[PDB]
Amino acid sequence: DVVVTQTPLSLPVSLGDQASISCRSSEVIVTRNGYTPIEWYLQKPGQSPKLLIYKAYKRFPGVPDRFSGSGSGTDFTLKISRVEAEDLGVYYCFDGSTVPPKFGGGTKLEIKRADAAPTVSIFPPSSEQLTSGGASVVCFLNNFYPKDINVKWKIDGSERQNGVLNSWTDQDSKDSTYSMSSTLTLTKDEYERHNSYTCEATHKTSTSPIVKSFNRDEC
Amino acid sequence: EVKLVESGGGLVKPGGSLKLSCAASGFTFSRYALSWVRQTADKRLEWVASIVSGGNTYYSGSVKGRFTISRDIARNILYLQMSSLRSEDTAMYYCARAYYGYVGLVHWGQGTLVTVSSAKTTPPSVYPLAPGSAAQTNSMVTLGCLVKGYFPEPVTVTWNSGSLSSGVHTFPAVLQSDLYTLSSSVTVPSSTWPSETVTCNVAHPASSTKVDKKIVPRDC
Repeated sequence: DVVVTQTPLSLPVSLGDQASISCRSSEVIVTRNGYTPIEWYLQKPGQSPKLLIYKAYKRFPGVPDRFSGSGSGTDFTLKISRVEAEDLGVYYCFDGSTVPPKFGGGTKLEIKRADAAPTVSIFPPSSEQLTSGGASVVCFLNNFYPKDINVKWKIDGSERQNGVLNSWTDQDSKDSTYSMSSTLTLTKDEYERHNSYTCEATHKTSTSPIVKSFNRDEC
Repeated sequence: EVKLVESGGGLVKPGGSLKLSCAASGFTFSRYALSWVRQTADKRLEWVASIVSGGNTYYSGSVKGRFTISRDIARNILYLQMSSLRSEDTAMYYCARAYYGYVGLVHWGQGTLVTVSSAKTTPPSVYPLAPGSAAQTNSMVTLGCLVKGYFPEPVTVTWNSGSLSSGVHTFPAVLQSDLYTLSSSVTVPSSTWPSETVTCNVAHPASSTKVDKKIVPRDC
C-alpha cells in the first residue's frame, strides 16, 4: 500500500516570492523515461479541485507557466516561480502508480500581508432569543493578520473558559486578512445572574489587549 | 465544452443506501475513464472509484463491496450506488473525467453532499445581532445574524439579497450536540443603517427554508 505525506500543512509566502510544496510517497516510483503518474491539483476557495500538473511535469492547458513540477524516486515537489494572489488555495499531490491512487494531505498556501489588528464588536442576546429561553453572547474579531489570536471571556470579572466556541473564516479574497467569531452560549436564567460581559482579545500586533464589553443594565 | 453535474446527495441513516448520478455533456462519453472522488470536513480528498472505457472498474479498499460504480453509455450518465453506509462516508462527492486515457482528473463537477447520520432534519433559528447602542460616532457599524440549531449542512447567508457584498464575513458552522450553528457579520457605514434596511437572508435547502431577518436597532 502507498501513503503520500505532503508538507507543509500550511505554507505562508509573500507575493512575488517562490513557493515549494513537497510530497513523499512511501514507495519509490520507477521511470526516468517511461511516464510518471504524479499529479498536482489546486482547489480555490469555494471551488472544485482542478488539475495543474500531470505526468509529474506537464502543465494542463490554462495553468500559468509560473507553476512547475519536478521529482524523482519518492520525492516530488510543485513549484511557483513567483506567487500571485491568484494562487491562494489548497494544493494536493496525487500518486497514481497503484490502485487505489492516493492524494497527499494537502497544503494550504497562505498569502503573507502586513500585520493588522482585529476590529472587535460584542453583541448581547437578541430579545427574540431570550423569549425562546436561550442566551448567546456573540463576539466578532474581524480583518486581522496573522491568523493566531487570543480570546478570553470574562463575566463580572471572572474568566469564562467553557461554553465558548470558535470559528474562523479562510483568508480573505480581497485583503488577505482573517476573521473570527466567538460565541458564548447560556440559558436565560444563567445569563441573567450576571450583568457584566467581556470579550478580551490579545493579538501579536499589540501587547495591550482589546477589550469590548457590555452590561445588561443598558440597551 | 465538457460538463459534469452530480446529483442524488442527501441525508441517509447508517446502514442505508443512496445512488448518486453524474450527468455528462460536451464529449464522447464512452471514450473516457470516469471517477468519483470525495472530500471530507478535514478538507481531505479521497479517491473512491473509477470505470474505464473498456468496462473494468476499480475501488478503494474502504469502499469496495459497498459502493458500486457504473455507467450507461446510452444516456451519458455515471452512477455510484452506495450501500451499507457508514458515518465516515459523509462527505462531498464529485465525479471527474480522465484528461485522456486514464491520465488526470478534469472538469470536476460541483459535487453532491452526502450526510450519513441518525439525526433528523431540523430548520435553523435566525436571530439578529445589533449594536448595544453605544453612540458610535464611528464611521462604520457592524451587524450580524446568528443562525442556530439546524441539521444537516449546509446553510447560505446573504445580505439585502446580495446587494451587500463588501464587509461580509460568514463563518463556518460548528457542530454542537448534533446541531449546527454559525454566524455572519456585515459592516456598513453608519450613514447606511438604520436609515436604510439591512436584512440577512438565510437559506436551508434541506428543510426548504428561506428566511429573512431585518436588523433593527435596540431602542434605548
